[PDB]
Amino acid sequence: IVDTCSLASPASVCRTKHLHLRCSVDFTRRTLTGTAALTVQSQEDNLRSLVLDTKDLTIEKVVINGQEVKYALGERQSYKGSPMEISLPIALSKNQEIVIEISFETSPKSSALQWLTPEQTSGKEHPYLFSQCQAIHCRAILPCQDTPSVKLTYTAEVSVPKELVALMSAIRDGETPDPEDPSRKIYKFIQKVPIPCYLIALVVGALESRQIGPRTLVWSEKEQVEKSAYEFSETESMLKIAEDLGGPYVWGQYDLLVLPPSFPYGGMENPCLTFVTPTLLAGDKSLSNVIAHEISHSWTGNLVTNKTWDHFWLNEGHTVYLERHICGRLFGEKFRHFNALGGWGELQNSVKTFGETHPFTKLVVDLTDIDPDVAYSSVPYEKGFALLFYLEQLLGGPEIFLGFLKAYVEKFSYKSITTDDWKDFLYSYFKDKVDVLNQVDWNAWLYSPGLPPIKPNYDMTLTNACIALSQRWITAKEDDLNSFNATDLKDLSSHQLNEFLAQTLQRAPLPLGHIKRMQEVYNFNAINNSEIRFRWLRLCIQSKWEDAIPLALKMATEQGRMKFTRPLFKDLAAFDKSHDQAVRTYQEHKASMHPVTAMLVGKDLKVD
Ligand SMILES: CN(CCCOc1ccc(Cc2ccccc2)cc1)CCC(=O)O
Ligand SMILES: [Cl-]
Ligand SMILES: [Cl-]
Ligand SMILES: [Yb+3]
Ligand SMILES: [Yb+3]
Ligand SMILES: [Yb+3]
Ligand SMILES: [Yb+3]
Ligand SMILES: [Yb+3]
Ligand SMILES: [Yb+3]
Ligand SMILES: [Yb+3]
Ligand SMILES: [Zn+2]
Repeated sequence: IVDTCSLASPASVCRTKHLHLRCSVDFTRRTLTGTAALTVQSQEDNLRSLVLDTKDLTIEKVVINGQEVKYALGERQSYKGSPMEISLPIALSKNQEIVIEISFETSPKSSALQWLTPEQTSGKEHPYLFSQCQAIHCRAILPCQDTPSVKLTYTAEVSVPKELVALMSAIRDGETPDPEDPSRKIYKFIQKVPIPCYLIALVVGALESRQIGPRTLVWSEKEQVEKSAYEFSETESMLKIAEDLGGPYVWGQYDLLVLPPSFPYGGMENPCLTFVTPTLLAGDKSLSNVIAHEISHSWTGNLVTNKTWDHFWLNEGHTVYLERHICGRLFGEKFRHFNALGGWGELQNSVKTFGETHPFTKLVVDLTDIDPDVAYSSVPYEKGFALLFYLEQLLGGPEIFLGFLKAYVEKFSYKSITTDDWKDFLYSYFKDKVDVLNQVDWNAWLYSPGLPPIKPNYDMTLTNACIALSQRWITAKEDDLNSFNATDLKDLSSHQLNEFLAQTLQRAPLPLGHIKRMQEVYNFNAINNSEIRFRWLRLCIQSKWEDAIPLALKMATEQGRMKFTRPLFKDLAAFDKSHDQAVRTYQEHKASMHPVTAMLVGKDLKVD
């Protein structure tokens, strides 16, 4: 069982039990400097060396037992970084624990971090920093066994300019002026539940909070606090349903942080402090399924964890499954099926983009020599969800399958597991239905590329109007355009508008006159909901509407969520009228983008 994304000693050799991080955030140099004190437990007799992951770190010294020890940094291995071998001064027996204190500093180019200037923030006065460690970027902040097969507690003390606030994936443990530098404050944190290191997170900036529930504050810059408090007001109700489905919430608080617009993802389930994109701020709570998803990771992902990234679908398929149950409890079972069916549509799109034989469309992936960020897609989410929804249907329905989910989280809490571990437990739980389980084509579901071998059954009540309208547009000829009118949308929710657009985008391009008519009668240009806007602008660009070029360039650059930015840049590059400007725009913005987004957009555009 091999973590092919890590160069560190594996969990079978030694295990980090605790990190004590003491660091200072230097905005003048764009570096984090400090010490990482790792409490390491040997798993072997006579252990005399170990290896940690690092990426673009400068190591000053390694101290054990109060003295400097020998270490060596190996050659860089591309996106994995450089292995750090530490020679232990005294051979360790099995189960012996020592503390290794590594003095280090990050590089400004750290792929875990984005350093924003004051002009890149809402308030325009102060800079801002945020991290994003998942999958294998923690090594670009501190030396570590950067593998989700190891779980550790942590404590931290972070020095920052005194006008700023630090927060971490941990419980706040006080603040004081920095005695070393009165222009600074030290913020302290403690995470007493063991976590994989991809869940370590840090933000520093001009942050304000507002309480929105009995265990929830929302944090943002001042300009976003009121909108965010309204947008995410369902959080407590979602936590209550999640706790009913998953068992106890063990993390103390569930806070939310609304990042600046360059955050590359919709959300990140950092324990105690979920991070979200401000593209969720639609004004009507309609994108709150992302919060339901990050809440659900407090069980599936953060308590039961994938042992290696090849098994990422265990984290995501189960979290999407729980997410859609939270949705269904709030808004009904027909809505759960609507979202499920939509997810199948997204899986169709992903499979068609990679190609039906591509290895990144397998459920269990093999990441040997693959940069995880190049493989990331909706496949583990939606092929994983589809497998669980198919099992739900085969095994007697949602109440029965929810019994398995709660038992699964209980069984594997605080552990890191593989697909075979999950499957073994599925068979144990459902021992009286083994014949039905043995009917599943496990090799195809888990290991074959392309769409799954069987499509679940979906209620189509809320989808039918979306399909009907889409088909009217696709099949319309010029003489039918006059028949469309704003009234066509009167009984469609924002969810259904989005699904109309997704169905139509699957057949794009449409004739340019059709798209012009759509704007004339439906005024989709006026919709600010990021999901609808994204799909509408893709439809416009793929249908060769030059007027949409500046709108798509603006959306691709004024926020940085990769879900939106990557396909908008790719569509702009494929449209001959926008190609040159798309490339100039990327090269203009390159240096001030998130490092991972910058990398991926470059690859997508074929621009170095
Ligand atoms: C922000 N976060 C994603 C960060 C990127 O994480 C990964 C995690 C795993 C991979 C490797 C992988 C990619 C595709 C299929 C299996 C495995 C690549 C990137 C998602 C948060 C969430 O799901 O709630
Ligand atoms: Cl490196
Ligand atoms: Cl036309
Ligand atoms: Yb020294
Ligand atoms: Yb305390
Ligand atoms: Yb200090
Ligand atoms: Yb077994
Ligand atoms: Yb078994
Ligand atoms: Yb006609
Ligand atoms: Yb520009
Ligand atoms: Zn997730």
